[PDB]
Amino acid sequence: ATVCGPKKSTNLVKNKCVNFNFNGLTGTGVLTESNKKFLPFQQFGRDIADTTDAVRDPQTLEILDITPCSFG
Amino acid sequence: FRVQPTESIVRFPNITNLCP
Amino acid sequence: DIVLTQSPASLAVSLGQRATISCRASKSVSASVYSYMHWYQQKPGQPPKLLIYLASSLESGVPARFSGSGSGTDFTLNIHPVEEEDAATYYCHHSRELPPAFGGGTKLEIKRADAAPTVSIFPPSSEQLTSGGASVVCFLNNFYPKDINVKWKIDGSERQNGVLNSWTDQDSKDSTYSMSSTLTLTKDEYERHNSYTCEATHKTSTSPIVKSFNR
Amino acid sequence: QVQLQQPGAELVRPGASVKLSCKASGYSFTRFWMNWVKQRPGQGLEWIGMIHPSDSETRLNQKFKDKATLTVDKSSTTAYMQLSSPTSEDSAVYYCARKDYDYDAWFAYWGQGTLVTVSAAKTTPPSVYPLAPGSAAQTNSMVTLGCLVKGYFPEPVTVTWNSGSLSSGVHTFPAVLQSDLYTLSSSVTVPSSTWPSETVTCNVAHPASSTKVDKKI
Repeated sequence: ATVCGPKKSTNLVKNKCVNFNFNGLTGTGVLTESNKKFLPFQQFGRDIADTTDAVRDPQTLEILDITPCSFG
Repeated sequence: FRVQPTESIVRFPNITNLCP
Repeated sequence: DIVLTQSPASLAVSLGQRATISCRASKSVSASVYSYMHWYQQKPGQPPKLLIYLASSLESGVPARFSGSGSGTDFTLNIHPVEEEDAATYYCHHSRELPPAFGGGTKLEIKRADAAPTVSIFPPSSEQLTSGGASVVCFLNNFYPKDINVKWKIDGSERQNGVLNSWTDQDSKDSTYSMSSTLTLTKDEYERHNSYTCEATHKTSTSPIVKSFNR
Repeated sequence: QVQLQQPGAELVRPGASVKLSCKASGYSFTRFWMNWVKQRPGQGLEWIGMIHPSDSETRLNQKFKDKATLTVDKSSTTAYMQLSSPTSEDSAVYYCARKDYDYDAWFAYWGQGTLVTVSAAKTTPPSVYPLAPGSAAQTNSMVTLGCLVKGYFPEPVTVTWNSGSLSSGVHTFPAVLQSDLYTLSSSVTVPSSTWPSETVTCNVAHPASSTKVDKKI
């Protein structure tokens, strides 16, 4: 699922609650900076809740955290 | 209540080559 | 939040040497084996521009004479070789924590050999004399160092009051300084005098340059 | 091509309101953030706040909290910023800058800028007078003249020689505030083979007064 339409780029937008799809991984959260160190051989990570807690950009090499949006 | 996202970010890896 | 501190507040680097500017942060912005810092160049009458992003990569369009790197809270901005077009104020920035903060700024001065000023005095125009006033204007161009003394003499009498002096920044090409002096006087006081003497005091010239005219 | 545009300057009386327009072109206005920067001469840089055009959500500094106000118009893709009771301490230049995201966030583009001055002085048209020595005998191989402009409000004014025909020797000086008025002086140096056979004029443009004064020397 690496090629879909015009959406190949979609320049990143941080510090906002957004529904995101990274390399076929659906999800919605808040994008923030990440001080946690990951192995470059990996892809992403999850928490004990079986939900993705952080992501890695396929193009540029970076670590980003997924913060759950405010709910009630 | 739940906050609804107003924008969608979908980003895919770069294309080195394709499968014809 | 995060606060930035830059020292020194001003730096004077001659041609061929290396410029070093430090941006100090309150807490560590380093994350993911990366750090958040950006350097900006601003010129008078122009918006700032992007120099180097993430300290590890030179922005496209910027000359290669700018460089830098660092780790932790202390980052350095290296410049070499220095050129006459590099005179400007520099800024550092961190996007790590909201709200973002801006650096204090550092003024850069380009050292070079001294140059004698050009003193030319222009008598008041007759169009200004129609409205009942006159202003004696005297230009000083191409002088270094910026420190200089300007005095006025009316028929041999010095008056320090009513003198407006304004200095500019360093030129990106000629790299000198320019200034002017305005002597404000009324119409009744202009007819009572004849010679107006514009004098300047510079370190290099031993005798002050005297430029005056007769009414 | 991505280009940002802002008005030159705006005058406001203490207690009134201000409106600043930022025009966006060449990119999607609602996808990216819009930041405002306060430049006060001598005070360095100051950060105002950001706004997301989509949901009209704002992130504002606690220093400017309850004072500054942000809003956007999605029809014309134009962002606005309003200040509550601008005072003399609030006079400064304001930029609207795009914030581009690749890993870390930096400011890629900037606006032309808008000068804000809070004063009770009325708008006054400029007065341009020529400056010439009247004669010269073997003084130099160059001809240096001057242009005096005083009694104009507000600042700045665009001072060119022959409508920007002279690309060298142009020196503009900062204005000085005296008697609630601004006064500057301009200087130009041309070769001795031009001014005798060619007339150079001082073109002063004051967009705030919507007047253009052209004089000959």
